[PDB]
This record gives sequence, C-alpha cells and structure tokens, in this order.
Amino acid sequence: ITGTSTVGVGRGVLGDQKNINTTYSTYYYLQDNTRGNGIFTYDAKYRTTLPGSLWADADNQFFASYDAPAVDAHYYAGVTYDYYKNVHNRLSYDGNNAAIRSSVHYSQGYNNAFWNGSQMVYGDGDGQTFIPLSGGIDVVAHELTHAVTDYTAGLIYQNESGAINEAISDIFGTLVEFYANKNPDWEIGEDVYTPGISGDSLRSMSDPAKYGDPDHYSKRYTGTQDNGGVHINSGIINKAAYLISQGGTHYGVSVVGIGRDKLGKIFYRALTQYLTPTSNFSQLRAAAVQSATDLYGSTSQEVASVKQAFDAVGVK
Ligand SMILES: [Ca+2]
Ligand SMILES: [Ca+2]
Ligand SMILES: [Ca+2]
Ligand SMILES: [Ca+2]
Ligand SMILES: [Zn+2]
Repeated sequence: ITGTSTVGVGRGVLGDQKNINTTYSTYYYLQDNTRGNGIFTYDAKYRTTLPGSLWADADNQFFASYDAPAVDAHYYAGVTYDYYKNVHNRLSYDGNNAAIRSSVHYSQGYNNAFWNGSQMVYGDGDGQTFIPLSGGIDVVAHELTHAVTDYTAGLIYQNESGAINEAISDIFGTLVEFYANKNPDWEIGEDVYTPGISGDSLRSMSDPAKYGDPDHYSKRYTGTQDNGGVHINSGIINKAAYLISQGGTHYGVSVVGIGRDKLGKIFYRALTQYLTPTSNFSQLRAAAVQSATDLYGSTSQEVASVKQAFDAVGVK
C-alpha cells in the first residue's frame, strides 16, 4: 500500500530482537520499500487461502508470540535479497526486482514451508517436529532460491533435475546462512527442527548419510517417491558442493577445497548460464566445470577441485 517508510522492531522465532522495514498508513504494515519493488509479509491466519492479509500492526512493535514468524519471514527475506544483490549482482528472484511476498501462520500445525510459484509460504510447525519454519534463515533462503531457479535454469522438479533443483536451494540456503553469519553450518533446518532434540536437522550437506541420504551416485534412489527422490538424491550434489568448498577425502577421493565464495560464484554462474530444465547430474558436472573455467581459467585449482568433487561422488 501507499504510505511512509519507517522502521519497526520485534523478536523473531528464536527470541532475538531485530529491526524491520515497515510502511505506515494508519497501521504499520510489513512492507519493506527499501529493497527493489518491495518485500511484503502476510498473515494466513491459520488457513490456506493465500496470500492472506498484508500484515498490519498498530504500534510498529512486534514482540507478540503471534508476531514472531512474520518478523523472521520479513527479515530473512531481506537478508536473502541482500545476498543475491551484493554477492551476485542479482535484483530479486527474477533479476528485475520483483516484489517478494511471504505468508505465515499457514494452516494449522503445518510442518513445512514452500514457494508456490509466486510467493513464500510458512507453516508454524506442530511444535514437536517443527517450530515456525521462518525461524530458519536457511529455510527462507532455500525456498526463495527455488524462485530463482524457476526463473533461470527452470530445473523440472523430478528425478535428477529435481534433485539438482533441491541441492541448489540447500546450497544457497547455506551460503545465505553463512552470509548472515549466525551459527552457520552445512546442515539444513536445524534452527527450527525438533525443538526437543539438539544436534539434528532435516538434512546434512557435509554428511548426507547421517539422515539416510545418498552421498554417492551408486547409492542413488531410483524409486518414484518424493518425485523420484529430489530430497534424497540431492545429497549427492550437496556432498559435492560441500567438498568443493571445504575439501576432504570421500571414498578415497581427495578434494582441495576452494571456499564458500568460489563455490557460490561457480554454482550461480552454472545456475544462470548453463543449466536447463532437463539437466542431469552429469550435465551439472559439465556446467560447473565450465563455470569455473570461465571464472578461473581451465588450468585453475578451481576447475580441478570441481572435477575432484564430482569424481568423489561418482558423477562423471
Ligand atoms: Ca504491535
Ligand atoms: Ca545454523
Ligand atoms: Ca543450517
Ligand atoms: Ca532439533
Ligand atoms: Zn526445496
């Protein structure tokens, strides 16, 4: 809506205090006018009609328990916006400062979050398996990144292309987490998963097999569940991504790590310039190798490390 830009303050899902950009027009709305064509956060009010109502607040103070998921969806959308702009020179998910809209309090006890083709959706979790999923910055950036992929490579959400789609989202989800530099790791969802259990997460990039996900192609899932295993076989690519950045020996293959930033540049370039809707794992290897060549030279350590990594996960 039309109004004046101001700055609110509140607490997120983890009890942390943060400022948020809002818009005043009788009420203070969760509308951030400082990023592109705006960031907009809505209340689905425990129902599943979307997007719901633009979040309105009377005093610009968001310290109510009900406010927390909105605070974080709004804030971490902004962090994710900042990451794509400052690091990859990318203006929102479509590259042309599309408005980023989020809805929270989706359904009742909804243990998930997603991008629905046009916006972000966040459940509150049932309080046992999950707390409000917008509490996880990797979760927020994971889903926003599906918006980026859909507008770029267009990787079809199934089988290998689908598993690449998922890995890409786990990759930048993680890089945005490190970018915010708050308890960063190579795990996914740990901030909001199983509040009653420490140390766990939905997935691990550094060791997929800790949750039963493959870390080698020869261990790939070929059934038809989970759209052919997109959240399973993603472990093979996540593992490769982890290796390129952090290095290691995996099934006897040594990888020289090149760090997060170079991982980020190679996979972004791959994502936006070489991958296509039907790309398979072998094709991703080729795209990554070419991105690193483009970026660092065919004789670079970088290109070599990319090859090592895909080698280690059995992807030729
Ligand atoms: Ca208030
Ligand atoms: Ca973390
Ligand atoms: Ca994480
Ligand atoms: Ca937990
Ligand atoms: Zn996903």
